[PDB]
Amino acid sequence: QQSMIRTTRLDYKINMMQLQADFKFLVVKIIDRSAFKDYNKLLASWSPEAVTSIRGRYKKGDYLMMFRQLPAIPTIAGLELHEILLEDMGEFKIYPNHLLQLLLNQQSANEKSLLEPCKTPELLISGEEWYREFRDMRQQYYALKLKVNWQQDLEMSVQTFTQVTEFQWDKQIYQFDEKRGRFQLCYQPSPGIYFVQGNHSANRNYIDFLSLQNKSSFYKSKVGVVQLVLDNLNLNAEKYLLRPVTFHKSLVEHSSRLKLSKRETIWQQLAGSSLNIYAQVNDRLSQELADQLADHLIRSQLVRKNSVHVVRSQKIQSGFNIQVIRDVRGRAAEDGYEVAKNDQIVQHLTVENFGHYQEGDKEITWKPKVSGKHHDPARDVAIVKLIQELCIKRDLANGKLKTVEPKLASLTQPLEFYYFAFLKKSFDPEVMVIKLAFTPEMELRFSKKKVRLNALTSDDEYTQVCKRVFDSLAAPKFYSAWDSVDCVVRSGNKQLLIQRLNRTIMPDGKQIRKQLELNRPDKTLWRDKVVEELGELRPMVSGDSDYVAAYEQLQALVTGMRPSFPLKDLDEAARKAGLNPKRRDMRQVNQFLTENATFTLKTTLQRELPDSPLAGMKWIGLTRIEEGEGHFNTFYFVGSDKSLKPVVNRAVTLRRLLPLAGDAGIIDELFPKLAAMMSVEFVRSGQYTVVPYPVKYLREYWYSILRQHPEYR
DNA sequence: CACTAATAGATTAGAGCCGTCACGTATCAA
DNA sequence: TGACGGCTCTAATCT
DNA sequence: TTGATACGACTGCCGAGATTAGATAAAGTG
Ligand SMILES: [Mg+2]
Repeated sequence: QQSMIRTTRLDYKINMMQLQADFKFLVVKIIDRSAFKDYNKLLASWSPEAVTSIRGRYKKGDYLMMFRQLPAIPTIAGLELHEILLEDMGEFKIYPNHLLQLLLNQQSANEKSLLEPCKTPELLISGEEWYREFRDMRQQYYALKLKVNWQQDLEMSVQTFTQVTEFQWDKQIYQFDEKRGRFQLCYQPSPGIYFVQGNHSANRNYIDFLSLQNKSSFYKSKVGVVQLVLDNLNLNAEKYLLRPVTFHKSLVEHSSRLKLSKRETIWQQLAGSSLNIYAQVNDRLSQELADQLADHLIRSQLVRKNSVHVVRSQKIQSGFNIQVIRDVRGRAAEDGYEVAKNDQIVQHLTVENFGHYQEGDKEITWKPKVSGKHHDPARDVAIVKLIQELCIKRDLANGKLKTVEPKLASLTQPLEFYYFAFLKKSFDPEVMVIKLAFTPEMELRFSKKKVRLNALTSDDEYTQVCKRVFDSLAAPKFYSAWDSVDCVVRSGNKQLLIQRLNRTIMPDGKQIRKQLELNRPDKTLWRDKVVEELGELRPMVSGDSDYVAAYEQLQALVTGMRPSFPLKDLDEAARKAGLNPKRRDMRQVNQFLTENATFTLKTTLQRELPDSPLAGMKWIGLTRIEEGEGHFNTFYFVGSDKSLKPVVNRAVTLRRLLPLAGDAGIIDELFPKLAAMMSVEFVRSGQYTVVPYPVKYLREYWYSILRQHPEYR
């Protein structure tokens, strides 16, 4: 099969002539910063259809006004207002993307909506679900800001709004339009409750990416809200777009579905070794946690099966060493953090974060997650991660590569990985270029060199690689640019650049909406209509004995209930009759109903299917986005190996594969190796790692240097 | 008994967060 | 100092 | 006779109106 994935990039073509015929456009220059008040007064006076913000590095405008009927253009000092034509829209650097922004700004969150005029430059969507109150009854919504950037990528960033009682003439004031379910700018004092951007409370606000619990829950997520808005826009503004707004479709090239290992198989490296559990002296709170953890580890079957000796001493011994300390990083206190010596491997854990101690408790309350067939305390994710970090620190200190299996190490040896860190607190722009090389004996060969961006004419390998990365980066002046780049994998003269981006993977939201509509619980059904439909669909079943038997049982079950019923009644009747969706026969019936019937008891979303709408969120693959004409930009994604849970909190970002040196075949020949390195368990607990695993070694090695060189911290 | 007065945005850049490290159950291979 | 990694507020940059 | 691999993880209801007698109970001045 061929998997299809769609990113945040949009495909659309605005029907320019119809838009020009139905509207008049105005461009507002703002020269004087004090003239913002006059501009706000003008906006309060007028009533435009939509407003977007033209702003570029070569400024020829500051706002675009979409007017159904152009008003009398006035003359105000500090503003230049002049009606333009869409054929001359290139004169003010108005690309065919602020027009889609206007049409987006006219939209609404509600299903089956129309083009309602609006004056807010940005589309901020918030309902009643994304709302909470404080002890001062400060209403604090948080919306979902939608915006199409200069490269036609949709951004869905979360915007949080707080409540203010009185109008602020110097700050921006926002008012919640409850009917349209979206925030709006307030230019004049208005009845209602005012809002301002910001979130100063302790807890953050996260909007779920997508949820498959049901259609109602799906509509209150990033993907669901985006789908609602896109479908609305594709419907009400049918004339204005020659082609509908759809996310750009792309083909996966190198799909990798390597299964991970059980997280608790890391104790094999610890076989026939010792763990010296000890804590910070004269601190009872850490001592009891250390004692409890040591006792759990001793009694654990996995520890006792692998022949691992766990002892609770009072000081650091040779070999592995887990330390328990009070976190004194923030305020002033004695530093219980002990730095490891020559042959000692230390891995500290605090009490506040690891032991889950909030300020006030008299004693520890840490309880390892022992869920499973037989309860075992050496299987918790935190303990496994501690052991994995101990194994990695052992590799770093010993200089040998021994925690990566023996077959993956052979495939990784002939490749060299560079690491970059923009050296802050340096007058001259300087970057530290680390380089990890592997000897044929699987030995680490870290070797760095400080490189100045001004003096890039040197001919060493570090200077060459830094110069090549320097050219590719958009804004090398800042440090976030150098933070975006992960590593530069090198194979001889070939060099490949891995860089993080902001474009994420979007699932096929339309198909998810269509299926969840079929599986909608409160969907009323007609007994006669459903019976007739199932009778007509009977010939198409043609499966095995149990499948057809379950289909006939469901067909005969429908007649039992009342002439009309919600789908929940049918679902409960099937469940009581023994049609558990987990069964093999009922699953095929559910799939058949999803593909062909107007209803389905269970939806085949979490199932692994040849063409799933959840493509790109589950496996590792490589994509080739056009990004214009002939550049053939290459990207890849990393998804969760396990089956997706009903909710997915975070999207999956797209890294970039830019060949600094060599031809285009560098990607096609090195990507399988990178994917093989990315299928590891120690770097990321229970998941794939987005970047190759030697990036973890480089990051740990650089942190070790930072521990001794405050000049680079 | 008393107020008047009369008020940068927009867009990135980064520190630091949470939150996810999957679990109990039917089910085909070996 | 479980740690990775997306990403959210917020100080910074930029007129 | 058990060690895999693919998928389940279920939230309720949804106002108006009309009739009584019932110790109490502080601390003020423009
Ligand atoms: Mg660490």
